[PDB]
Amino acid sequence: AGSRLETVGSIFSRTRDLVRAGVLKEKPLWFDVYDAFPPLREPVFQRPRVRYGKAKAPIQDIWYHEDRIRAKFYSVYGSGQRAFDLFNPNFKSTCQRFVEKYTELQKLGETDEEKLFVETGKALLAEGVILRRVG
Amino acid sequence: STDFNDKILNEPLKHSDFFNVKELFSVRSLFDARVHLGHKAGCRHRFMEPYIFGSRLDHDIIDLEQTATHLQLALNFTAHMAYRKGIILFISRNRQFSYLIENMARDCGEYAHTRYFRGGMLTNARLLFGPTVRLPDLIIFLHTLNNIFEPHVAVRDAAKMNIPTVGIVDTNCNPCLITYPVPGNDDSPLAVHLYCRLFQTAITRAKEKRQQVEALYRLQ
Amino acid sequence: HARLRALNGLLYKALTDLLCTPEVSQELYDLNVELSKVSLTPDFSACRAYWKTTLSAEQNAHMEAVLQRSAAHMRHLLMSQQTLRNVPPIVFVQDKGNAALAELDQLLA
Amino acid sequence: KNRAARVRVSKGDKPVTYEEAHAPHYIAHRKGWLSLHTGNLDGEDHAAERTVEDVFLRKFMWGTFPGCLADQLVLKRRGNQLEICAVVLRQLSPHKYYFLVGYSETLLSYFYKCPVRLHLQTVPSKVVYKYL
Amino acid sequence: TEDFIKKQIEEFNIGKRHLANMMGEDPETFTQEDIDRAIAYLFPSGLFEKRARPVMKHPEQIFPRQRAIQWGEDGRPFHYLFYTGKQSYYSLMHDVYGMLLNLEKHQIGSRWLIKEELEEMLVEKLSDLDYMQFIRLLEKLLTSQCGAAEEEFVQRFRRSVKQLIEPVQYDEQGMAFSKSEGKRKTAKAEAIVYKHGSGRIKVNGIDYQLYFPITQDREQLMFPFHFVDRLGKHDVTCTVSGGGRSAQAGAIRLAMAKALCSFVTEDEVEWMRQAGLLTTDPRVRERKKPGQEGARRKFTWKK
RNA sequence: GGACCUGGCGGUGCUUCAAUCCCUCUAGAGGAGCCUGUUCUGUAAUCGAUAAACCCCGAUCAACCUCACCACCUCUUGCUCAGCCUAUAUACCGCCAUCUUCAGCAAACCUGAUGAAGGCUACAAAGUAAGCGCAAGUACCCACGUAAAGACGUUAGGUCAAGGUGUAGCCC
RNA sequence: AGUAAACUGAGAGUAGAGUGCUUAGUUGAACAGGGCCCUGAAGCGCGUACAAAGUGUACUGAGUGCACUUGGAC
Ligand SMILES: [Mg+2]
Repeated sequence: AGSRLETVGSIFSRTRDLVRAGVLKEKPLWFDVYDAFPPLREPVFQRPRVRYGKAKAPIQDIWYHEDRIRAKFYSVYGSGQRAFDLFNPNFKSTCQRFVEKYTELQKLGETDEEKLFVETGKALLAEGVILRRVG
Repeated sequence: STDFNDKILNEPLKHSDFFNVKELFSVRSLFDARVHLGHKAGCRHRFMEPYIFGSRLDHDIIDLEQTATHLQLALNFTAHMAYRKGIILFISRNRQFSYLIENMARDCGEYAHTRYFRGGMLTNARLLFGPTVRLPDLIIFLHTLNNIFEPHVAVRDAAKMNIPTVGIVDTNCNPCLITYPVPGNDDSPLAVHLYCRLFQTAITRAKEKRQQVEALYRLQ
Repeated sequence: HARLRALNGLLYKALTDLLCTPEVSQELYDLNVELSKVSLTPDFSACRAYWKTTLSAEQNAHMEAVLQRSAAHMRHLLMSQQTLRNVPPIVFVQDKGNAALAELDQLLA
Repeated sequence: KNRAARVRVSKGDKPVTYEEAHAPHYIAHRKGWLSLHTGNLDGEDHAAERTVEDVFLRKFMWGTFPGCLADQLVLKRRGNQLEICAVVLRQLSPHKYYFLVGYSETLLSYFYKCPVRLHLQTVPSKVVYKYL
Repeated sequence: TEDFIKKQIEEFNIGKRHLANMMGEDPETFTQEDIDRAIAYLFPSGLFEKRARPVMKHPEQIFPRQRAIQWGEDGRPFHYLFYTGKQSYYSLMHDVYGMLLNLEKHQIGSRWLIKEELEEMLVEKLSDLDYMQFIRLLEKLLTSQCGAAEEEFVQRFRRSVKQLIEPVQYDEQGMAFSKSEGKRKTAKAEAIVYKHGSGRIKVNGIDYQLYFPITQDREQLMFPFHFVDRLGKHDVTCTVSGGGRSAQAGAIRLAMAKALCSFVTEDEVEWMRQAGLLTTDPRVRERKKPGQEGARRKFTWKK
């Protein structure tokens, strides 16, 4: 007997309204659970609309200050050979090591960007990193 | 019987998490399972914007905080239905995971329908099955998109019949009609296995707690 | 009908000119198709271009496939050239009448 | 199209019994004979008289039990006896049933010069074999 | 329902005891076959269809399983794949998939059962494409180095696809021989072929050449013995009756071939059977049909 | 007047086709006689059937009868609680023909933002469909073939002269 | 395909009456591969219609000339 108008209100709304009307003889099994623990959003039907004007998708891109260092390192040395073991969550690559050394070098007090980059390369070379150059 | 029904059914509703589902997963575990990897930004569906954390190189990232909250709610609701002995039906048309979903359903006792969905299996359930057939009290859409990247007809049919639907909605899904959406990744085998394990554990815990409480009531 | 006969002659000449070049396609041109005749349906609903078949069966099949694939492009080329203001759909039909003469002469030899 | 001894399809609201639902060609395969005697057997005689007796008895019973017979009447001719078996509705009073049974028995027996028995089986309603 | 079926079971047991008492047979040892015989006798029916006749069986065999409701008293379906609508079919598909996974991890005699056979096996209504899917999965299971543990399961879906040597009897004088029979059209022939003989072939007490004044019939008689190269090595007595001359010749030929089987080696018998000597002819005259002159001759089409 | 939806039509071509459209195999009809049916003439003097789907057909069959026709004569409550072979098959029942040498007919249910309307994709995407029919089953000699079956509709198809019957009319 | 063809019996009905009908049996083959004008059945589809077109302009007597539009097809 439940109303089959899925485009009008939610399942909870329709069931509650029909019960209040008395058309529904008794509340269905899940009604009490839904009432006790409603979802964050009422499952009301809603037709998607395509943005037309200057309105934009509010999804912001993801970046970090270290993305600059990563991009420059990739440009100067490429991907090298330390292939990404994406399964290890604690995995750190050569680019990650360069980023860390760049960050600590900046924290030292040195502020020039190009000097930070070159000195980071030299410091990792001293550490033993094979910073093979792409070109 | 009134005392029985009260003390059994209504007691769990008192506590926010009677089945202690929150311990079944952690944001770290979801991240390891890759629940947070969505489709490309171009494939994004407008209504998933609130759940999308952001875009990384034109790849959507699902906000695992929102996913954790939604999964808490969905697992809690599923456990409550299992405890109330409702019929839970797992639906998904991903042939890659059809076998896993069927086995998980068999193991947890609840039912599954992963094959082709004949028209009206819910709307015309009485004629397709019989007048006395009992319809599912809860549905779980492990995949809400049919093989043609369209919302599974079961979603709309469940909305029509007023059967609550938990559903793993991807960044290109349409969560408008899913009662309990769980924004996440539906394509990673690790993510799907995590979902299946979580639901199986929730159902098993709900049923065992139901049996334990029934025995406690009856012994006294 | 004299009008139909004139249309057939003009279409035969136009189609031969078309096939003389890679205009339709290099693949079609390389096949060196020869047209036996052109016949227009009495109602002007279709134009059958009878093309001579070769002995090789695979070659015949490939030529037929290419001709079927290029018929629409040839129709468009004609209607663009204005050789005929309106051209019905073009259908390519295999022609095998000369096989009887060939094999006769073979036996009679 | 064969119009012979068939119930044409309708909207599905037309209930029909076993006999009415089975067509002639099925005879001797799915449905037996409503009259069982030895007249038509090879080398026997009096087929015409057996047929006349069958027709007369059927009309007699149909007119005697208006709106009471819920199925066709099965005739058996053992030796010289006659047995008329009927399915009747439980709509007419038992006293009337018994009186009609005795009267028909005696009258047919005197008419045809042979013992006759009528056996009624009662049903709440005509036995529906399908709906057409 | 299940309670209804149990009641029918009790009623059938009581009826079985009634029948055993009526026939005087020990109810304890009273079997289904005995019940069958007794019911057949006690309710003589002349219907051609084995189904239209009466029956008194166990409710299991009697009733259609009607898929057994599928949901218990509570209303929870028994089969986890129940909501598919083809629960048994999809269960079988899942099982075959599991077996294929297991085999993948580890690593002119028959055919497949027809779709109707499979439908009866699964007590389910399938489609052509469903049958194709199942059969293709089964074929993959074959090709996947199916061992005994798997071939045993597969043979559950497989379907498998010689002339009888009559005894060599002996006469009063101890001479061996073999007797056989065969029918063609309306003719019947009984042929006795002796292990050893000078090629004499007496038909109806008459010499073969005299009885069959047609060299074609003589050739028919000669065909089997010529085929096995045993002409003049057997003496034959053939009694034929009924039908025309050609039918009689065919019947005698068939009978002689069958009788000679007993005396020729098994390979020779197989060769004869392949040739057609030993295969009974199914070609018989087709009855005239009403409204047409012949079995197929439609009357001259008027206009 | 505007925008749409469906059905109909071609004297519409290409490609598939069909004891099977034409050729291809055999046997025949038409040419002669006779048997026989029909139409026109004739007859005082027979009804119906009428392209496939009439034409040794209703008829498993006419010297009287049959017989319903013609001529003549005769009877009047009439074998019948009369009768009528007299009209009406373009009222029907009853029985059939044709496609059908088909396989579809289908009730009852369940998208177009609830318009006319629509409902297909198997690595499946809203269809399920009871029931009827084909099928299946059965007879004959198989598991074959032939029989049998052959639904809804088509031709106001036929049959009031099998019989029953609505309707029309006669009753010296 | 035991099909056609040929031949011979029997039955229904009558008092009698067929070369008619029904039915039984005997001997018993040939082609079976091509195509679609003709018939019909389909799909590919095309175009008809009921339940190329046009605007402006000018000549001629409906067409043509020039430009324009698709409110047409490829
Ligand atoms: Mg996805």
